[PDB]
Amino acid sequence: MNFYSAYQHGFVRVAACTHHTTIGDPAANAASVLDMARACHDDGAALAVFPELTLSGYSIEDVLLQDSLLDAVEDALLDLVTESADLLPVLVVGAPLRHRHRIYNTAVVIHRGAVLGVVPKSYLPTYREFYERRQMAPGDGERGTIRIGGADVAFGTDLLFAASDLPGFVLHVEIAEDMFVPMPPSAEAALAGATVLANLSGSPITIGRAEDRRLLARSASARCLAAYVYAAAGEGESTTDLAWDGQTMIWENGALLAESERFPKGVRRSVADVDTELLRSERLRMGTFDDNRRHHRELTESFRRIDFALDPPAGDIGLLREVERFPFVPADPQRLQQDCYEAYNIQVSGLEQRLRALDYPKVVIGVSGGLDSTHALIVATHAMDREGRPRSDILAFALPGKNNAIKLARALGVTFSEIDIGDTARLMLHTIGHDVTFENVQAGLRTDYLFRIANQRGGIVLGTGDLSELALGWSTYGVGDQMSHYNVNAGVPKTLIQHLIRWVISAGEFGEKVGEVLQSVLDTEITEAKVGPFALQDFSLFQVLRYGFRPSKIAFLAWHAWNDAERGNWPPGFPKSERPSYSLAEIRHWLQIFVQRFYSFSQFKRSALPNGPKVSHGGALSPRGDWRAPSDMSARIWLDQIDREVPKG
Amino acid sequence: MNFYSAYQHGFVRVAACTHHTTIGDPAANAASVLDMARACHDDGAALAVFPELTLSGYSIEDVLLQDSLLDAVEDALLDLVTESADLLPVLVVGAPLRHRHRIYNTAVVIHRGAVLGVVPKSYLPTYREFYERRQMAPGDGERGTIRIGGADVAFGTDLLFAASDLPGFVLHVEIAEDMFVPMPPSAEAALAGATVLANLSGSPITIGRAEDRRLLARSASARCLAAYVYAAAGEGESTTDLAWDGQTMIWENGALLAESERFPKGVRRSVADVDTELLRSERLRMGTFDDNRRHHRELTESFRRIDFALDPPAGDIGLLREVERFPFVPADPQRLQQD
Amino acid sequence: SMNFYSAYQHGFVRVAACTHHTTIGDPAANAASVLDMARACHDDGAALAVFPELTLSGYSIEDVLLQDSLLDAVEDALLDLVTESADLLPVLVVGAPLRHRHRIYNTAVVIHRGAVLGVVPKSYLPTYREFYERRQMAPGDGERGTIRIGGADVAFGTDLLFAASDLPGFVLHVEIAEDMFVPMPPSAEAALAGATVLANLSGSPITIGRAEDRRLLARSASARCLAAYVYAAAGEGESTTDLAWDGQTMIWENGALLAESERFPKGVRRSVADVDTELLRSERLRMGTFDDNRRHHRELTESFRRIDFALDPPAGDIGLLREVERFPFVPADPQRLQQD
Ligand SMILES: Nc1ncnc2c1ncn2[C@@H]1O[C@H](COP(=O)(O)OP(=O)(O)OC[C@H]2O[C@@H]([n+]3cccc(C(=O)O)c3)[C@H](O)[C@@H]2O)[C@@H](O)[C@H]1O
Ligand SMILES: Nc1ncnc2c1ncn2[C@@H]1O[C@H](COP(=O)(O)O)[C@@H](O)[C@H]1O
Repeated sequence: MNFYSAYQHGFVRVAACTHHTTIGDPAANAASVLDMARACHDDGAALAVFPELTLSGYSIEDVLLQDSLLDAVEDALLDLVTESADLLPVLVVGAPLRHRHRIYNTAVVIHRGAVLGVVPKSYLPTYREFYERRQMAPGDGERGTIRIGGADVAFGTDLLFAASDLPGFVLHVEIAEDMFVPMPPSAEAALAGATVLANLSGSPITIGRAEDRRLLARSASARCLAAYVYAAAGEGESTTDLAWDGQTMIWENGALLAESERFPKGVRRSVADVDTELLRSERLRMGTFDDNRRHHRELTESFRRIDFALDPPAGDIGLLREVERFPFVPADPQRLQQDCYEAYNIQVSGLEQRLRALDYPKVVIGVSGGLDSTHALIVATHAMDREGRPRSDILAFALPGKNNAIKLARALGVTFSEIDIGDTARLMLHTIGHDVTFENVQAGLRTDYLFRIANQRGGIVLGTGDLSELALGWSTYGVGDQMSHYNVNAGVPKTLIQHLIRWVISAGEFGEKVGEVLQSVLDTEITEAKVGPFALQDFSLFQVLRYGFRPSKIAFLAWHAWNDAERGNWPPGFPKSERPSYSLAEIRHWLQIFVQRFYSFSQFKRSALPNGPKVSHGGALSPRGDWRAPSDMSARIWLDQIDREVPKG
Repeated sequence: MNFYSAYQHGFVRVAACTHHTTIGDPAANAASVLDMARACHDDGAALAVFPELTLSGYSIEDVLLQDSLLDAVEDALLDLVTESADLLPVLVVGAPLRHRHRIYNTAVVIHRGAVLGVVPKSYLPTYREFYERRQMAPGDGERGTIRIGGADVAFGTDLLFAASDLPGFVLHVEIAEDMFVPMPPSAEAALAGATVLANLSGSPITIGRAEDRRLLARSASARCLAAYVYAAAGEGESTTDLAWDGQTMIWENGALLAESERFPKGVRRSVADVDTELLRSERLRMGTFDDNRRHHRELTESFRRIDFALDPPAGDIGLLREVERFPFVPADPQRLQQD
Repeated sequence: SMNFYSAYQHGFVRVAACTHHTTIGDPAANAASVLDMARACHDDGAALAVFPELTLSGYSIEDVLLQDSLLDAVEDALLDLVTESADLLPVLVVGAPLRHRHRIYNTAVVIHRGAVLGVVPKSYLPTYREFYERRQMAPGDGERGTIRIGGADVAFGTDLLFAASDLPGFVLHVEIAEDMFVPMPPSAEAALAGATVLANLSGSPITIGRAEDRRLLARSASARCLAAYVYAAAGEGESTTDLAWDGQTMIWENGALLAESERFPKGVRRSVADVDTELLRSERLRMGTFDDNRRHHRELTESFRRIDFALDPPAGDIGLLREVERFPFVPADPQRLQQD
């Protein structure tokens, strides 16, 4: 396999194009279409979607009904078809075409010298600035075939274009207004199998219309678990009564992959790599999507599937896609602030319920001065404040076997104390006739003490292990830090914890002293890679937990995100000395370790897990929630996948 | 005519309510529901929507299948119904109810001492943190009636509640996940006539989920030329594995009318005046909306219409709505800069 | 003319229910255990080998079913089996989580002589008590059409019958686990439509009393449907994170037990018996109300698709794997004879 090929990793390269309109002149429009299609070809694109009525111009009104115009459209369309014999991408071009009694506003799907199909718009707006029913017939409910340059090709609203060599790429095409009705053609097509939804739009621009386009194309892509590819008309449409902004965009399951300049001068393309496996993975898991199809089975079974062989380029053509380094930590500051606010309120409100339900016990917690336990102590305080409970009901414990610990505790005003576990550990090690056991005897005694104090003092022990530690099994099982009465960090990955502390500092409601101590914790602690860098492990974890991607796909994505520290954006709080870049060899190394630990070694530790709230849309690792898996399984197949598919460096 | 009455100008006052959950304790949830409904009444609201499985709590898992729990839900539901005899608004309350072989995740629509109908959730998520098909049966495709405290009332995914004195107020009710599938019950109901779409949600909060809720309730309300009234569960749900933010919101044709504080302490309501005439005017003009109905005629004609008489307050009750001085000039600077 | 000592020439069909060694999360290993047992079934001249539910992945792996590498490994392993089957006599019925359309299905792949004859999805997916199947997998009830497996379109759905063109008494229908437990099981419509041999691939974690439940339903099925019922459960290797497994296999014929293997074995086990297709044929010939029931459910029963294959069984003496009592009227079992 070619590890550097995006097509081999389930990517399909898609283009939404806005061309130069010459109204009433089809050979000129076709010439602009052919030039852009040659570009999309050179880019290795599999699909190029153009605007509504591309070949005539959308805005020409009664001129659509003129024989010379209709004639010119056909001649021009047939030239394109002939040119397409040497073009890689499927071309979706607009054209007013005669069929039966009337003209239809259609999209012609073209590929390698043939017309695969012809799709008519279903809903024809005839209100406000729109007059479509005057010239054109509604396509909804039309089936059968249409004759185009001596051939009978599929015609109708029921068409799917499936790539026979790219099973994840199934195209449905709709037109403009089609996407705006309560029950759009594209939603039935997704149910029926379409993974990529194209929209050819005219869409005269008005104040606020761009926002409407986005709301509907975006919600469509999220509801239908699909890529949505959208192209509007720009320069060259008539301005007798309307203006045009040439907007193009590409959405994937709710996220913007690419958009182009509004009101540009000259032609514009959006070009993105759509991840078909991502779409595949979400449909695999969201069972109610398939339930919805089954409930509309007669609607969804009637589609006709037109097959074509794409034969994409096999080599390295890069990756036109933003792969963030931190799936759990958005590089956008407004976004990361939102996530922090939510993470923190999740942790707190979760603990508050546990406390209310237990009639407000004391809170017992081991504070080591580390990131985790610090953040947990902050969470616990805010919870007790919100519930109108004295901060002295928090029992924080230093359990040496740092100063930041006692300082924070003193600053917050919780009840602080120290218990030296060393003698108890000595006694235990001697009694046992005594490395893992030595480490573990201490970690165990910590938990054992806290538990007994909780019994003694009417409290509950607060766990502090984080999501990355759960994932990797980096904890001490049962009698050890893995165990507690309620774990507030169980759902937060290590990569996020530091930003939550930053957020608490920046908000500043604990006051300046607490602020300074927390800041000190930060400065001290960012200065256990037998399990590798947490940045890479949190990366793999997201891919595995959310999408179940194979290891070679995970390596490809990580390498694209991490291999060059100059490219892509870093979240806030990463000074340049801490902007590592990783080689393929390194990614490959830590990934072998990740699959071994994640799929084989660690599950038993997750299997007997204390209560705590899920936090990230990435998922959590509760065996009662997002991750059900055997405690007694080998990881051989994952390890073998890496062996065979990921290059050594 | 009373010129100062919102109801006489085609407004309908609507409330999305997040109550205090006491898991496993129906009479306590009912008491929280009754208190908020009495508030919604005092405000002259016509509609009060509560969160998914209001009466039992959404988060209780196999406890849903315990007879004493199911029994307590019924008793509590029937007490509410009796109390509603003196309440103005239509109450939409969640309840696990037994019907035929199983329990359904349902919304009970209650009005002035009667149950107008019972709507079961259609799509039951059984993935990630959701386990709903384990305890509860899918309601998609169910019609007929259900027996509730000695009476046969309409049961199913095909119901429309039409105010006989307020023609612009036609209610459809769906539940949580129903709004997230490619072809939601509420989209067919809008084509068939519903102007106000209610959603009872549980919706454990996760990073980014609040944005997903908004994207889907908003696009719904825009595509369906309707008001969309949404209530999520908050304080009191179990935190064994999840947390809850109590979010409530009301959308009208793509615009936010009202939302309440996330993660509140105590109960919260969004209350807005919905402009039924604005909805009516947009449907009047967008022909392709009606074309879409005609194309799905067998789907859209099969709805059952349950009529009720609202009898709203006739006097001045103010106007719970932001009316901008300059329809053409947004007061929000980021907005105006865009325009 | 004929070979009087050949069981095949007297209307017998040799059938095998196999419980293989599960290696959870490891399709190539399960496939190797499957191939070894199938080679044995071949040597025994068997016409049919039924394996346990989700054979190729392991039944108990939960959300691991949703992992691309696992789904990918299953496909590869399945296609290898198919290639090996070119030299195997028996039709192989193997379990596999397969992707189709939006989801994965819990399916049985029917394989014969180098081709996939058909792919059958479980219809009813238990999601209660210790079972969580709807979370990972889609219900197969009401699915028809085809599925693409290693470059070919093969029949897919709950409406399939596999008919031996040279052994008219041998018509196979396949269902899965829970399918046999609902008031109106796939296999009862399939019997009405023609099926003489009903296969069941089972996972079936063992609980106190469950083996008695399995028997009561497989046995009453075989009696009500006038058919052979061939049943295989999962054994050693399934995860014991929450469940245990007994590996039970059994073969029933019109209400009678022809063979069962050792519960909780160490190592792989097979039930192998000679099914008497003429006996089944003779009972159906005479019980008119069986055919009246089919006529009353004609639209249900006429819709099955019939996939034909040529078995070409061994012609020689291969013994007779069947208890033939000396005294049809006098049971050898004392408790039974006392009753009589
Ligand atoms: N599948 C399975 N089912 C049931 N039991 C299984 C098992 N696999 C191992 N075991 C047993 O479980 C035990 C091994 O697990 P465990 O006892 O947890 O210990 P183990 O994972 O071997 O070691 C703990 C490691 O975690 C590190 N650690 C400890 C504490 C805190 C942190 C931190 O960074 O916060 C890190 C520490 O450096 C050490 O390397 C053994 O008794 C083993 O026999
Ligand atoms: N030296 C220490 N003093 C107080 N608590 C500690 C100490 N070491 C570990 N702990 C507690 O045990 C947790 C995990 O232990 P570990 O990661 O093994 O050092 C910490 O987050 C604290 O809650």
